Amino acid sequence: RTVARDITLLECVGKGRYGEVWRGSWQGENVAVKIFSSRDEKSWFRETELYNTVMLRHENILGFIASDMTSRHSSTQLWLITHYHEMGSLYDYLQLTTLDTVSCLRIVLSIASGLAHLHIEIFGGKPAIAHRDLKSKNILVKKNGQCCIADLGLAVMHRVGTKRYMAPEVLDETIQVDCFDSYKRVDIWAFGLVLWEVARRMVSNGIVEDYKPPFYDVVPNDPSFEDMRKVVCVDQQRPNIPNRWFSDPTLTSLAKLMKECWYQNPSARLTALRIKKTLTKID
Ligand SMILES: COc1cc(-c2cncc(-c3ccc(C4CCN(C)CC4)cc3)c2C)cc(OC)c1OC
Ligand SMILES: COc1cc(-c2cncc(-c3ccc(C4CCN(C)CC4)cc3)c2C)cc(OC)c1OC
Ligand SMILES: COc1cc(-c2cncc(-c3ccc(C4CCN(C)CC4)cc3)c2C)cc(OC)c1OC
Repeated sequence: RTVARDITLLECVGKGRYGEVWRGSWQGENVAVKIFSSRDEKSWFRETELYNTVMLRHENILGFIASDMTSRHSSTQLWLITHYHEMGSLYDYLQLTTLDTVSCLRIVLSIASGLAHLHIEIFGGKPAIAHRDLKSKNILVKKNGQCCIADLGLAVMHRVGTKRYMAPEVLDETIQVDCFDSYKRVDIWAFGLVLWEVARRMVSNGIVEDYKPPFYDVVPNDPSFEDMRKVVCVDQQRPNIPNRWFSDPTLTSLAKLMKECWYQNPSARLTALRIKKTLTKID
C-alpha cells in the first residue's frame, strides 16, 4: 500500500522566532504545518511527547494530525501537522470584528471548555495538563463560532510563557514549582486576560472598545520581565473594566469572572470547571 506523505505548502500564515506556520494540502484536505526553528526544537519534542502519551481529542483543542522529523544533510527538519482553521487566531479575529452577546459567550465558553479538558485528570483517560502559554494568539477561531486552544510546546502533565500574560507568582518566582495545581492557577490568570480581550469587543448600547492587548496602557511592546513584575506584583494593577460594561448584564457577569481569575493569591482563583458553570448560567 502507498503511504502518501506529500504535503503541498500553499501559503505561510505565520512567521516568528518559533519558525513558520503554513496552510498546506494533504489528499485535497487543508492542514496547518508548523515548521520549527532550531531555536524552538524543544517545543516540537514536548508537544510530540505529550501526544505520544495521550492522544487529545476535543472540539476546543487544535486537532493533532502528525509529528514529522526528517533527516537533512546538515540538520533535522521538525514539522507539527494539525487541523487548519481558516479564520485564524482570536488575536487576529478581534482586530477586525465586534461581537454580540451570543458570539462573545460562545467564544469564552469554548475556551473554558478546552482549558477544563486540559486541566482534568480522567482515570483509565488522560493525565491533567497545564498549557503554560495561554493567550489570544494561541487560540484559533472555528467557522461554527467556537474556538480551540493551540500550542502545547510548554505543556506539563501530572522556553517560558509570554511575559505579558505571566501570573504574579511567575513574575516574583514564588510559584510552588512542585505543585501541579500551581500551573493550572497560572493558566486561569491568563484565561482572565483573554476573557478581558474578548469582552472589550462585545457591543452593548452601541458602544465597543478598540482591540488592545492586556496591560497595553502600562507596559511597552515586548515588555521586560521587570516591566511586568512592577505592574503585576509591586503595584498589583489589573486590566481596567470600562464603566459601560456595568450597563450590560453579560459584561457585568464577565467583569466579576475575570476579577475572580486575577487574585494575587493563586489558590483564591476560580477553576476552569467553575468558570464553565458560571458561563453556562450567564444569559
Ligand atoms: C509516515 O508518515 C506519514 C504517514 C501518513 C499516512 C498516510 N497514509 C496512510 C497512513 C496510515 C494510517 C494508518 C494505518 C494503519 C492501518 C491498520 N493497521 C492495523 C495499523 C496501521 C496505515 C497507514 C498514514 C499514517 C500521513 C502523514 O502525513 C499526513 C505522514 O507524515 C508525513
Ligand atoms: C494521520 O491522519 C490521517 C490518516 C488517515 C488514514 C489513512 N489511512 C489509514 C487510516 C486508518 C485506517 C484504519 C485504522 C484502524 C481502524 C481499525 N482499528 C481496529 C485498527 C486500524 C486506523 C487508521 C487513516 C486514519 C486519514 C486521514 O484523513 C483522511 C488523516 O488525517 C489527515
Ligand atoms: C497558535 O499555534 C498554531 C496555529 C496553527 C494554525 C492553525 N490553523 C490556522 C492558522 C492560521 C490560518 C490563517 C491565518 C490568516 C492568514 C490569511 N488571512 C490573513 C486571515 C487568516 C492565521 C492563522 C494557524 C496559525 C497551527 C499550529 O500548528 C501546526 C500552531 O501551533 C501549535
